[PDB]
Amino acid sequence: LEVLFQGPNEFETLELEHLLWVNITQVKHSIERAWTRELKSLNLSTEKFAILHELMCLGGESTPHTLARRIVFEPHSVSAIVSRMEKDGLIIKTKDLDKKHMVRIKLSEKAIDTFYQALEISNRVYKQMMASITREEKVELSKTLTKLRNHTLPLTHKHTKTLTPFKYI
Amino acid sequence: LEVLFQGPNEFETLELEHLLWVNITQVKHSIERAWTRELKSLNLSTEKFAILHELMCLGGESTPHTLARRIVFEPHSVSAIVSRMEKDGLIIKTKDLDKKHMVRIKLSEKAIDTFYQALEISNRVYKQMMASITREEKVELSKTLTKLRNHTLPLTHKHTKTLTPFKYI
Ligand SMILES: Oc1cccc(Cl)c1Cl
Ligand SMILES: Oc1cccc(Cl)c1Cl
Repeated sequence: LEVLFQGPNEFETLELEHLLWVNITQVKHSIERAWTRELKSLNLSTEKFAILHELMCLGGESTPHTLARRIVFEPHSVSAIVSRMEKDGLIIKTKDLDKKHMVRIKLSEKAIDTFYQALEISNRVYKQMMASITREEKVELSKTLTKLRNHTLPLTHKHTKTLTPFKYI
Repeated sequence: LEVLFQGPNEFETLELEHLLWVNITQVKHSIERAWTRELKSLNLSTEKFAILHELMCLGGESTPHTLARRIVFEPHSVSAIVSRMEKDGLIIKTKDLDKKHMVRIKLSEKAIDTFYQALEISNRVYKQMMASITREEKVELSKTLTKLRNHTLPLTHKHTKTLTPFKYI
């Protein structure tokens, strides 16, 4: 009954470390896709929401260099996203007085109101997405991911990042 | 000595489910950045390598729709990447005989040789990246990520994916 010579080939067995990269990539994609659709009426991408969040931790105002240091993304990516947010009335850029060529970036009241709304929806989205894993699995998942982050980030970010020390209770 | 009113505000404490999304995003970014630089002399992005890998599991030849079903990414993304790979001599597209408007996609010998090389480097890269977590932590990390994937993928992919059943030993 079973056809011959059709079954998976050797490229379907991976080193476990390679399978973990596949698993990270797939989870990142499936969560982002579902979250992005729930948040469509606020017009946010995951990176725009990240930048709103980071600026909120910085009190709503900062400079491109301080923001870039606090967040994982590349500075050129961050500057492109910030310009798009500026176009959309989310970010106000002002020439620092006297400090020539230095820019200040500030969330508008619209951005802050959007962040309010998007944070409350996002909490609900991530909680329903992760309801199938236990509190203990969640704690361990953050510990292992944090180890991976701490061992890999310095391979290409040499003192250029001081990532926001997020906590949970 | 310690300055007042300067310390993190309430946006630096997250729900654990939100912190896990931050942790997934950060690990995905730090691993991709370091891997992409090691693989620069083959000119591969993580998605191009993924598409080479998936086509290798399919025996080097397939159609855009079968490839799209096997892989996590959106079909329009996959088609853009495939066209870029075609430009680079990695993919050959041929009009199916008689089956009008149907396309076959096939890895060139150059692509297959590149995949060979990139797979061997990638195994070494992911292993050195993950040497700080144990075999048991790695096994559990894949199990938890797999649960997250299985609960979230169907929120936006309704029977449209039959993901490649990758194994490890
Ligand atoms: O830096 C962040 C803040 C909130 C969400 C996310 Cl994904 C990130 Cl990377
Ligand atoms: O589908 C895949 C095959 C190899 C590597 C990766 Cl990241 C993916 Cl998503």
